[PDB]
Amino acid sequence: GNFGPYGGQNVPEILMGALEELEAAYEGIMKDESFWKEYNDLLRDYAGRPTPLYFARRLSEKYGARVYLKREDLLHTGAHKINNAIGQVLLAKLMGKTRITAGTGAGQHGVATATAAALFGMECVIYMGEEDTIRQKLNVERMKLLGAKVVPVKSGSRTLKDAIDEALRDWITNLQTTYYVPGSVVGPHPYPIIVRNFQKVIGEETKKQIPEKEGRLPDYIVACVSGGSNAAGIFYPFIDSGVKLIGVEAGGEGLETGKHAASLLKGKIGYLHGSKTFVLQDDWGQVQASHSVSAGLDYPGVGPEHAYWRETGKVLYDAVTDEEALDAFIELSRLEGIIPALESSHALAYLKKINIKGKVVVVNLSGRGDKDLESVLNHPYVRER
Amino acid sequence: GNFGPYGGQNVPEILMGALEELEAAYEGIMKDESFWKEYNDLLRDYAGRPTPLYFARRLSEKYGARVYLKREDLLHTGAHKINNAIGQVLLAKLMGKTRITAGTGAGQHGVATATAAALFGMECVIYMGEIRQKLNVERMKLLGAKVVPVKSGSRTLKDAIDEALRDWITNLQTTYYVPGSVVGPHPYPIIVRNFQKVIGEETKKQIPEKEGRLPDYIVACVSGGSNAAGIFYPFIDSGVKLIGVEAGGEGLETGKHAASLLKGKIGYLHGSKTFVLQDDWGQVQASHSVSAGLDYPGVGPEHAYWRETGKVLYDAVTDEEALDAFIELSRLEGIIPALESSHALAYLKKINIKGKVVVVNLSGRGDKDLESVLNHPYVRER
Ligand SMILES: [K+]
Ligand SMILES: [K+]
Repeated sequence: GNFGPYGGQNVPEILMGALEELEAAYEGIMKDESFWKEYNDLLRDYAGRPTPLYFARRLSEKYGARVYLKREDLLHTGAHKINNAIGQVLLAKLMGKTRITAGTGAGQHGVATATAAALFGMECVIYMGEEDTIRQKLNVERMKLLGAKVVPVKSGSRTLKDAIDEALRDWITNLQTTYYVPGSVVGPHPYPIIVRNFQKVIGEETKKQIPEKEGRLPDYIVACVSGGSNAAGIFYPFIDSGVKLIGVEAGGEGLETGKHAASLLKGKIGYLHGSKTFVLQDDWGQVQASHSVSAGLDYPGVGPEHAYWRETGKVLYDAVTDEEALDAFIELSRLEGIIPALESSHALAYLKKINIKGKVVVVNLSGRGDKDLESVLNHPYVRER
Repeated sequence: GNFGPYGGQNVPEILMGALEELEAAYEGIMKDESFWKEYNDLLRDYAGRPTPLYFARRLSEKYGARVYLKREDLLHTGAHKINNAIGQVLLAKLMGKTRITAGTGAGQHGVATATAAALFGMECVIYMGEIRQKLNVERMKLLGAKVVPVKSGSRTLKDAIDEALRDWITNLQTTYYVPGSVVGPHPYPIIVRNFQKVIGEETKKQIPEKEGRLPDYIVACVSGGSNAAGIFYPFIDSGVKLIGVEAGGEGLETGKHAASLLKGKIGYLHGSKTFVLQDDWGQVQASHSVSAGLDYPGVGPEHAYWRETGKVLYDAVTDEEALDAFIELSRLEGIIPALESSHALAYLKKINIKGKVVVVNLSGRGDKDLESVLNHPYVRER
């Protein structure tokens, strides 16, 4: 469970039995034909896979390139999170667990988890941070409609990190009945491998679709990176393929302003939620609060596989600011009629940061941005626009 | 363009010119395979077609049936309306039009139209009636469409369509009018149905690979009738029990509903001879429904013909019953259905389906209806 020096199982000792039980159960389904049949049948009929590779003609003409969008926004619940939530709650039910817990910031992973819990008829308790938006109010009503319990997180600054903290305390105090569902590729082994292996269907589908459109592998593949599950899903089948893989972290107000979530670019090696990885820290090793106009990227850590990919040069990493992501949000809505998630808008914004004239670019559209409409229109950068 | 005695072009004389040029342009693409190739490529890559046919295991176990759901909620914009909007604006591009106009009530059809207009890079002007509406207005503005609030009449979907047709009449040189359903003057009912029949043609090729036989029932909600006619047309005279469900509102015998085929009378609405809710003096009556998508006093002429010749059966369910189906599918399957499609799901309690294979048309997702369902007095009590 080590990606070079990163990863590991840096957890309280009482969690070692659950991690070893999870690792053994996951190793059993690796060859189980029945599991992958029930899972892939749900990905097709319940989630909507395979998602199409859409040629954005008007976006391509603006940049003088051939830009393709991997349409993960067309999935059920409207984000890639549904791919990981279905497979993990299914694994939980197969392991005999009767309760599901998870943490969420705005409510996206909470909705995807509560959706899979209602599909499999399991108890679901979601710990959610505080934000005064119609988006979160809708997610609360979604999760309550799906039958899940929502516990407003009051610890810390009531962020996604604080919600994950409360969900982990729930897991430890309910280890007999509860399965913990992480939202990204951040966590103790084998969680980063489990989440990535559930998301790599994105990159596998992409590898089969792009030669039908261009007769060759793409020149670039761009995806937004916070924890890194959607980027790892599309990057993994293309590792060491020669395709330029670019992960875009949240630059916030600026990489030198102290208000961002670029764990790889500005973080230090540390421990967060079970994994040794790059975390935003001060000089004394204390985790720092992240910031981003995108709630999905507002996380101070990054998956250990991305820290390994960055070190070995297999994936290139950069960041874009809040304003650049807001501009890409409006740009795709006007040019293609697709309202992208503010998370994926960071990857779309990077189309301006690379010389793509005449290049074939695939952008991972990780979700739709209807949840972000009020945040975008009320932002002072857009209001002044 | 007559479905027996229904249909026609009952319009003012000024509209006859654009309707003849629109019919003429539509006959040209009837055999043009380059048109339908571009249309189907967009349906696949842009809208997300083909949509899956999902076996609802927990829902099937509740009634003893094998209930399947045609997942139109997984389309772009989250409703079947996108199938029609993409095809009409594609037709607008071939005709040389550069402006798109349409009418909408809560804004569901306005978003689908503004989405297709942005995809083709065209000007879009939407006429709309009075959080779901606020969000839809923000969508249409983010998509680049001009939203004109409707002030005439009761400011409903019917009044918005009137202003949109008024807009089309004034600018019939550069503007293509996009209807939302299979209601309107010829050739619009056939154009919309021919764009929506991809649903039934997909369902016809999917249910064999899942049951070996043809389905026993195919249920779908009906207002104007675009999503129902889309899934019904490839199954007409096939033996399958085709059932359309209209909006019963507060009750069929309450005067607060939208069941045009059940409680309406023959008449004219927006250019089509069909069944319209009206009083004993021929004046059109206002419709009511907990779902804004079904809040329309008319029905498509092809549905009036199907009901008369017995090729499709029609019924209606109450607001309270649609709210139960809304909560039921969310709790049982984790799929929040549209309050429109919830009328079809509620019909699973009104027929014997024990051992029968049923296909319900999930016309759209119901995240737009979350605030309306929870703040309703019937749901607030429970
Ligand atoms: K981060
Ligand atoms: K009606």
